Amino acid sequence: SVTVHSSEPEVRIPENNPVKLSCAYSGFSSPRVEWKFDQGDTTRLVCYNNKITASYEDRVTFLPTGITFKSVTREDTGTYTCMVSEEGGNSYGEVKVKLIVL
Amino acid sequence: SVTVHSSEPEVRIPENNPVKLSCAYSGFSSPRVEWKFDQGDTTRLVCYNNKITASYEDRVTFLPTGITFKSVTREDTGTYTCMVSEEGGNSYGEVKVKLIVL
Amino acid sequence: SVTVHSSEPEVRIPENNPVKLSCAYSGFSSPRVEWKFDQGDTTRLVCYNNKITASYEDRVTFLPTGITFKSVTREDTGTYTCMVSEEGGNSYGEVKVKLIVL
Amino acid sequence: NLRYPIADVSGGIGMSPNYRFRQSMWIGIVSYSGSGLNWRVQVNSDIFIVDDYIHICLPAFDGFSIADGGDLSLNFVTGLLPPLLTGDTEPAFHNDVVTYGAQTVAIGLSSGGTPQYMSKNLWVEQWQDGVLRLRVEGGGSITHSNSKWPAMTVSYPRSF
Amino acid sequence: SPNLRYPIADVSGGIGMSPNYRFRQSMWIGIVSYSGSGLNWRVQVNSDIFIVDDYIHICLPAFDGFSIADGGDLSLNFVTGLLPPLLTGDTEPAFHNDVVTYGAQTVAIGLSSGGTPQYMSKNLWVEQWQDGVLRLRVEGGGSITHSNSKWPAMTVSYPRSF
Amino acid sequence: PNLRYPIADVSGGIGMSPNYRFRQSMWIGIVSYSGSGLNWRVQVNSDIFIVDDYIHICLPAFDGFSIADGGDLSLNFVTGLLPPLLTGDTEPAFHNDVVTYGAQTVAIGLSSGGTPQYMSKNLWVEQWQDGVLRLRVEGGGSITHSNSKWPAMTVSYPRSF
Repeated sequence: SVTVHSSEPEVRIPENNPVKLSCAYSGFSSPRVEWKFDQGDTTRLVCYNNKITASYEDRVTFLPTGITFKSVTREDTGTYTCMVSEEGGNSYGEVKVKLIVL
Repeated sequence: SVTVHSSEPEVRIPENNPVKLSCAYSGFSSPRVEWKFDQGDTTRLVCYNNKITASYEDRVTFLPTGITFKSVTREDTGTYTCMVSEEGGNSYGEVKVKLIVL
Repeated sequence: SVTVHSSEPEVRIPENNPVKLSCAYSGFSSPRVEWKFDQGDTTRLVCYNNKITASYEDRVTFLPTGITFKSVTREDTGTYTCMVSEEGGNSYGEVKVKLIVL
Repeated sequence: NLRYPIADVSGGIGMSPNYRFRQSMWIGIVSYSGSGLNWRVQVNSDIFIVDDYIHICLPAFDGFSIADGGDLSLNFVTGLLPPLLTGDTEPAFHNDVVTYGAQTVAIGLSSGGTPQYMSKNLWVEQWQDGVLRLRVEGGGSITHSNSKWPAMTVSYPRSF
Repeated sequence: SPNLRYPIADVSGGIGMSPNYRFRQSMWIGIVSYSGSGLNWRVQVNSDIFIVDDYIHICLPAFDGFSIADGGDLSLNFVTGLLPPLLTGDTEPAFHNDVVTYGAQTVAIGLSSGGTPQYMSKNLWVEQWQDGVLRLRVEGGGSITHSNSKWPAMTVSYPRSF
Repeated sequence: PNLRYPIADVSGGIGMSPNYRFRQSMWIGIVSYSGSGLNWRVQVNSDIFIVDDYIHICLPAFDGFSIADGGDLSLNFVTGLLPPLLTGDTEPAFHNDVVTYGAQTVAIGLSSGGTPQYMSKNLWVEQWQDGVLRLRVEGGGSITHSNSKWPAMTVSYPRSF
């Protein structure tokens, strides 16, 4: 049984400031972390395979404990879902973090 | 090598009775068993990969020591061949059982 | 880490005589040796996978220390390149020998 | 303490060559069907098992009328050369219906004549009781009595 | 076993090969989108997905579309439509996001203006995968004027990232 | 040590060598058509991927001249491969036997300068000998022409080990 939860299930930070969404996971050996941004009707890929996508590469860095932004904007207010799958897909974890930019 | 023989190389059982065709094999670790029915000049698949086929699933069960019928009819009189191949195909065994429905 | 060099980096032998181009390698466990003949612009395969090709099989034998000719002619003057790759291609060695049939 | 495909390779723990490359042959019957049209052809094809895949190299062959939508069936119940078993041609997805390996394949159609080639769609549809059924449809059609088929190689994950 | 690294794992006691590595079946119900020479349109589709060893196969069913240019891009959006446990990241090629011409194959497409379809033999291949969106190049085979296009079932494969 | 490739040491534990799983390279060599007296060659740049026990050669699209109904397309791997690739690495598992492996349909445009007409032809890996892979290319049907446009084709087959 693997564990994947978040310490800060709901962040609220002022515009143009740095912020880290923490996804702390345990119980994996060969895990693949993946984050997806959610702004209502649209989903966007932020990070996949412990690697940040191109559309974000310039202002979001990865870490096994969460992704952190160089600076945020209202544009990024939404529900970020962090998914951690093991190798083989027999171990799966997931947790959503809610971001609110001001 | 490996051994694949039969204790009952020839069965003779009255219609509508259950009957088991015994194929006893030894010398395999990851074997795949397969049976083929033979009535004259038409070959039919009974069991493959230690799994009974669809056309027989409803009245024939599998066992590492042979397949057994819920009930037989003259329709099934013929030469059933049991083949046991190892994984990789370096070990191969085979024996024929003749069924006669009285 | 692996070593592939030659003791006789330039051979000079009279026509119709036997000659051995030596390629001494060390550092490999499951190596695949390969020789290529070079006459200006035309490249030809001499040996591949510790096995002499067809077009040469009748007058060139293989050896872990180099290929030897039954008899040579000026047709064979050129730069013979010996390549030694490991299994997986992580270990690669190479050395060229220049033959001059006088 | 080694379970195939992991096995002993020259003293050390390696990979069984039978897993990597296994070559065979099938000399059986390919049978077309659909819209009442039926016919069969005996054929000689090579069979390669590489890793978890199985490849059936069907050579080119001639046939008769074919409907717009039809099924081509290879009967593996017979024709396989020892030590191959019909059960060795079972897909990893067992007998579910799929649309695996969908590919385009040109067939020449003639009335005895000068063949006119149709680009048709073909794929592994379903394997049941040793009989592999490929769906062959699309590409439009014309009236004909003869059909020329190309060499086709059919592949798919193999059951273990 | 503690000292075993996938795909090598514990099978029936012995050191064996993980079945999840050998065969892993899934599905995608997403959006395929054509584009090129100003022509744009999308289609919702249901395709099976098989992962065999180090390859990944996407069995696209046949589907219908609109006008298409001589040279175009067909994009599968894997950001959504995948079946748990599958992750969009799992659809990433071994050659990551470089541009390639992998799996080049011929594929016939029927083009019509409502009436009877005329089939074109076009060239298609895996071009590049970026941010969960697989883009296949589809060009060649000449063209004619049309408003509708019928596509065949196509299976797309390529080395999968690990 | 006690491990035989493709089984190797992966971060302390017994794993699978990544070189076995994915190995990428390139070939910049000569493809040569032939058959019915027609002869011509073309220099090309193709990627090469080795995945597991397979080898894929991604031939880009290219232009050529006249072609017979039945012909042979030969990739000369004796040269053009990029280190550490060896011509011997291109040898099929079935060594140099003659086969009909990877048979596929491939459309080729034929023209006489002007507009191209595409033929659906049959192509497959026929035989590999002395570093030269020969693919058979026949059927379709055909017609008069002086130029031929080829599509990007990926050729695959079990690789020798």
